[PDB]
Amino acid sequence: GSCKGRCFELQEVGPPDCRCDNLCKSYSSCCHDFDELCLKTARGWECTKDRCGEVRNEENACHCSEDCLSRGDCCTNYQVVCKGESHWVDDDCEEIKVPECPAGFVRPPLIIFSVDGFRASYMKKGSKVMPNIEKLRSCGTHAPYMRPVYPTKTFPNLYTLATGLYPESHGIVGNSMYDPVFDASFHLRGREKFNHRWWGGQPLWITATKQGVRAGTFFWSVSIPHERRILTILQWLSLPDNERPSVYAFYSEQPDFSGHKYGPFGPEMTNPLREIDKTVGQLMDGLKQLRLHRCVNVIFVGDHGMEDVTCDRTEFLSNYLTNVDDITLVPGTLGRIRAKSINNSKYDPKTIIAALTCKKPDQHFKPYMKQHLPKRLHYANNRRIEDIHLLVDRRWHVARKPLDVCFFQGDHGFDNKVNSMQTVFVGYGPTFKYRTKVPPFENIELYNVMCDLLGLKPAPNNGTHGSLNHLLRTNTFRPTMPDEVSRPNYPGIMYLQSEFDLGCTCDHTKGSTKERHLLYGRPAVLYRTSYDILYHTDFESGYSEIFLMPLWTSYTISKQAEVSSIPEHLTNCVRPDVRVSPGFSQNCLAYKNDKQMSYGFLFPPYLSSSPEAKYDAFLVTNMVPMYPAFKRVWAYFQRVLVKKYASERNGVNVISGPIFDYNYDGLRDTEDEIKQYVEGSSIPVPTHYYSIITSCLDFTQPADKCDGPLSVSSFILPHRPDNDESCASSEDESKWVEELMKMHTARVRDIEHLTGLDFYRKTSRSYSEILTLKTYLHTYE
Ligand SMILES: *[C@@H]1O[C@H](CO)[C@@H](O[C@@H]2O[C@H](CO)[C@@H](O[C@@H]3O[C@H](CO[C@H]4O[C@H](CO[C@H]5O[C@H](CO)[C@@H](O)[C@H](O)[C@@H]5O[C@H]5O[C@H](CO)[C@@H](O)[C@H](O)[C@@H]5O)[C@@H](O)[C@H](O[C@H]5O[C@H](CO)[C@@H](O)[C@H](O)[C@@H]5O[C@H]5O[C@H](CO)[C@@H](O)[C@H](O)[C@@H]5O)[C@@H]4O)[C@@H](O)[C@H](O[C@H]4O[C@H](CO)[C@@H](O)[C@H](O)[C@@H]4O)[C@@H]3O)[C@H](O)[C@H]2NC(C)=O)[C@H](O)[C@H]1NC(C)=O
Ligand SMILES: C[C@H](CCC(=O)NCCS(=O)(=O)O)[C@H]1CC[C@H]2[C@@H]3[C@@H](O)C[C@@H]4C[C@H](O)CC[C@]4(C)[C@H]3CC[C@]12C
Ligand SMILES: [Ca+2]
Ligand code: NA
Ligand code: NA
Ligand SMILES: [Zn+2]
Ligand SMILES: [Zn+2]
Repeated sequence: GSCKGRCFELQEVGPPDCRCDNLCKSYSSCCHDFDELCLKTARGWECTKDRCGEVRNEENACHCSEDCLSRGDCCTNYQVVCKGESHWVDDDCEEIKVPECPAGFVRPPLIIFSVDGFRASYMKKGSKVMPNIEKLRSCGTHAPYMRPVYPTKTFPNLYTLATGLYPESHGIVGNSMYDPVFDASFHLRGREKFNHRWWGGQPLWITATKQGVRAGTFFWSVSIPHERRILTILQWLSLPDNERPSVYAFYSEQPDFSGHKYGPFGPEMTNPLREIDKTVGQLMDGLKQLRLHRCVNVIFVGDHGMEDVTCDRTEFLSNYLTNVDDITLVPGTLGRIRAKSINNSKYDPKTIIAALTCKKPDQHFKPYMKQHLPKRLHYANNRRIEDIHLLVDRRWHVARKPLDVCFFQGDHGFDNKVNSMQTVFVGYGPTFKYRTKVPPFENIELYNVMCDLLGLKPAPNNGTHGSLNHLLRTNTFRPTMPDEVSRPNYPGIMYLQSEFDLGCTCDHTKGSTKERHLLYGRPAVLYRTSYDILYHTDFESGYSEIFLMPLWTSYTISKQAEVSSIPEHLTNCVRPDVRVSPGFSQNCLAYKNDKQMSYGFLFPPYLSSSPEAKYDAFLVTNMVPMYPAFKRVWAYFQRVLVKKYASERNGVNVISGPIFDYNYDGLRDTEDEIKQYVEGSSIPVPTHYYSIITSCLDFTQPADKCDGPLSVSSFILPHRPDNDESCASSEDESKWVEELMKMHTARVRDIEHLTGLDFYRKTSRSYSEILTLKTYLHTYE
């Protein structure tokens, strides 16, 4: 048939009839007259003086006739040129206290305006280059920058924005991927991306449709120019109440292309930024023309930043591996390695990793088995993520061999904490705040916000719902603190010293402990288990009788506190805990028989308040299994760094503990999932150790008497039997441990997922502020 009267229709027609929608050029299914009827270009996209009040001519791309406003198809500048109206950008900021929408609108619409490769620092260029974007920014709600997901590439980030999920969960783990179950590859170029099997989770357009909220088609065939896309959105916004969508999207491919060619700081970046701003200007003028400029919520959001990268900064795997033709490399600003052929039984990942580990002094990438990547990246739990991963230094590439390789000066893809990868967020409209700055946040949080903006219930996702309530004038969501599942026991003196046969040798009480050492209340255990609260002068812990060690150990170290040494006669001291059964305690004979495994302590003897109290630090209930290699890291943290942090931050409260994540899903392991124990024992081996280090944001107040907001940094250290990750680890600990720790920085939330614990349950702060605190990441950038 014809597309007459159905150009860019909001219902995709089945395989009997031809199509007239946004994507009919991509699946080459358009009616023969789609180009003629739906892609008119005559006289361009702007009204001029001589066209004002013209008789309508159906050949024109947009109209300047008296009927155009009623028909909803004026050029965006019609009112400005023909009716003496002002451009939206020339109007003062005026607070939008309530949505001002035409009658019949049931909710404020949401428009998502996405930009590809828009570096946070581009907003520096100001009104001189981007006057419309700068008005949105300063008038609405904005962050200094927004953290994308890893890898910092287009598709993983665009689908993360839409779903609230990590790539490991939504399935778009790269612009390129191989799936070994499908035995097929996915690429930006090609038809494979159109198959539904790749795309998991529930994107916003689906959440909307399932709950009765109609969505505009988010995507366009590339041959449809930007001006037509804006006019079509404006057209859809003029439909009747029963047909009009409530959510829309526009995606710009700029300024990515120019960034790749000229680099992020080229003079050539100005015009692409002007072009995007012009497009924003057309949307805002068009909205104003329709009287929807104080009705619609607009999000201006980037997918990632852009870095200086040239082909002369390329590492080649052929300089490291002898049999480089036996492997397949996903290359560039990250590396992923698998066997070239599945028939090759000789392929060995251990050999590959070893060959790629600390071989050149300036070496500009580092290899990892995926389960050993920093947990903050959340990049492992998907069969499309190859076992071998290369984290590449900012400014560099990795390639397989030299003949694989100047056509570019910019790239992206690196670690999402790198500054050049940070991107933009602006929220403008009745539901966002007025002239408000908010702290940097992660793009995984936006799905929840977009659902709140539309009155939708979010599908289960990786955001923390409530953590961005402070972006909004009005909230449909009020978060609730979860219910504790397991109540603690508080055991007294229940057992004799001589009743222990553990092979170990050595040469209000509640109220005082709790108020000094648990500043923010007891963590809640959100799963079914059996644990005991143990009180001591210097620290408090929740001891698990199932894992035979603390789930958490909590203590406070003032700026005045003194570092002592473990005296030589107590080096091998481990003491039984009379409150805890011998059958629910560790034993020292397990450690003697296990030739690879030693032990450490969660509360450090080095920071004990007296020689008397120090004895509690050696209790069997404060003991945890530690590889000798890891003890170098842990000893340096406890002996040197905790004190240094207390000094710099005016006291710190520390909560430390074990993490078990053998299946690398970022979630607390059950007993069944633990694959390693201290030899011949029931004592499970942690994959990581965490600490959460809290103090007062106002550091002139000490940590234990803080009136206002809190300040937190945390980490999740991998519990490794070597220090191969750290190329400088033969040197003194002062030259490498802290760099290791900063690489493994983490959010409190990451620790909560991995432990099934809920922190900060008793503070003077609102729960919404606390959720914000829990999503914070200290990046060291
Ligand atoms: C980040 O946030 C994520 C989302 O909350 C967390 O990921 C979730 O993790 C849980 C716990 O492991 C996991 O639960 C398992 O689910 C198994 C069933 O798997 C299939 O179905 C689910 C459910 O689909 C529906 O709901 C999801 C939200 O979860 C929604 O996005 C879907 O569109 C769909 O919606 C429809 O239903 C809901 C109601 O149920 C309606 O509300 C809605 O309107 C819709 O009608 C899917 O999510 C699964 O998807 C995975 O697999 C497909 C196919 O391969 C992939 O394409 C997809 O990307 C996704 O892959 C990821 O997860 C799997 C694990 O499922 C990984 O292996 C993979 O590598 C990816 O990471 C499937 O289609 C279920 O069998 C299993 O049950 C068993 O274990 C539990 C105990 O845990 C026991 O209770 C049971 O008795 C069983 O023995 C378990 O329940 C979710 O599947 C998973 N969801 C997603 C989207 O990943 C993630 O943990 C979190 N991360 C962190 C660090 O916090
Ligand atoms: C981003 C992607 C296309 C962008 C692009 O670079 N195109 C290349 C040039 S051209 O061919 O488009 O002209 C969009 C277009 C259609 C979308 C797909 C839809 O059709 C059908 C599916 C809808 C589901 O809710 C999600 C997955 C699903 C498969 C969509 C995934 C995202 C899809 C594939
Ligand atoms: Ca796990
Ligand atoms: Na040992
Ligand atoms: Na090393
Ligand atoms: Zn991009
Ligand atoms: Zn790009």
